[PDB]
Amino acid sequence: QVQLQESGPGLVRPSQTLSLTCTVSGFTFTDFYMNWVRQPPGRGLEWIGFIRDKAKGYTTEYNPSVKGRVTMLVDTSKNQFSLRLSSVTAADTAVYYCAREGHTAAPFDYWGQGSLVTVSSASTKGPSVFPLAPAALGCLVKDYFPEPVTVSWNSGALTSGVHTFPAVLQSSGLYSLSSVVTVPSSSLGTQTYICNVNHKPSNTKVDKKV
Amino acid sequence: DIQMTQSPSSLSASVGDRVTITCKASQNIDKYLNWYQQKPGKAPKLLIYNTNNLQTGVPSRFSGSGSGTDFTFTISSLQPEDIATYYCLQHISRPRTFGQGTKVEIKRTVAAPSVFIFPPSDEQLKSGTASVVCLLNNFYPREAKVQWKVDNALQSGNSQESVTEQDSKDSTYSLSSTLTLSKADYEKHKVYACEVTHQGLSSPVTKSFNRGEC
Repeated sequence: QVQLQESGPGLVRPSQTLSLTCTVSGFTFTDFYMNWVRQPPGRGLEWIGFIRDKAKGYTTEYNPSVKGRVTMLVDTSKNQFSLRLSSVTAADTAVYYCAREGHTAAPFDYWGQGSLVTVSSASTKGPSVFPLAPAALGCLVKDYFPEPVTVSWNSGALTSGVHTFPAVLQSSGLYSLSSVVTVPSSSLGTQTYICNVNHKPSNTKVDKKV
Repeated sequence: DIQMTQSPSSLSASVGDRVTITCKASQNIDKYLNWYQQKPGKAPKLLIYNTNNLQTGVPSRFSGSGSGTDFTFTISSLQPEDIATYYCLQHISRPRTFGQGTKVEIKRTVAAPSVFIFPPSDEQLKSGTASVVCLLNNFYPREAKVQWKVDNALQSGNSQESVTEQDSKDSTYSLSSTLTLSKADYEKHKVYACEVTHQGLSSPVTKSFNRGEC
């Protein structure tokens, strides 16, 4: 139907400023309040605030919490919905969501996906995928940072049988998960099984063949 | 702010059982209290809007009750596809607020574990580094202890748990168990097994290997 995909820097140096974009498609701000939502690691959502339609002028009303730092706004010509936080600290870490307050259904009927914004005085790191040979198959997406890393096999086809695990932070101080997907006993001829480890924070792409 | 607190926090009902979550409200709410279901890893979804209104798409075994301050969310009968964490929230005043959250793990019957010890990746072992992964798959409860063994020995401090969220087809956890003994030692040895005891499958079990090469 409708689409709300987020976007933005994945890791951010303290002191610097958080920046995200809700790219919308399937409706208009002219008949809908666009607000955001944040959720730190394993916690509960926290409403940052929203912005109002065309009638009300595109005015904004922040939650008493961040107010003073936040600054939403919208470019109806590029169908976005930018959010900017100044003074990001390890606290403002979560998955920043852009829900679209609707009609009665409100508040929040259409949420984006997710965009993890980690605050760390650290830096990036390209992940390494190691073809894990076998019945079961998997891939080792080893040593990278910041999170999250997303992997999907055969750019579709293979579902029901996949078990992409969480992540663990290695002493290296690096993350390392390993996606695995058991397949039928006989059905591994001279066949394919691409491995699509995606990872935005870095700007890295790898499609290992297990 | 108008503190909103759900209850219970992390419960454990069963399939066919009615799960009933309730969330009081510091102040008054009226009909302004929705509900969301947040499946594992995703984003919130709207399950009920304005005290007792149902969404389009959302099942019928879901439903809201009353309004005022005492609120309650109920599930006719629970299905393995309802292993989410449900949230309540209100929109009368502002800022908006949500409950601390209620997880809801599904209880089933023991599904004794499956292991698939995967020897190292020829090339990872070109880093002076090398990790031997261990995997069980689809079991229950979550209580599973993996015992790593080298040439019938060990040195520990290499293991490392990571298990998944309850499946919504089966309701079975699965956890990998990477042994990252790094290079120069994968060689210095030759049998690195991966024994594994669990609550439902008596007398321990393992998938191992005396390596099988150089």
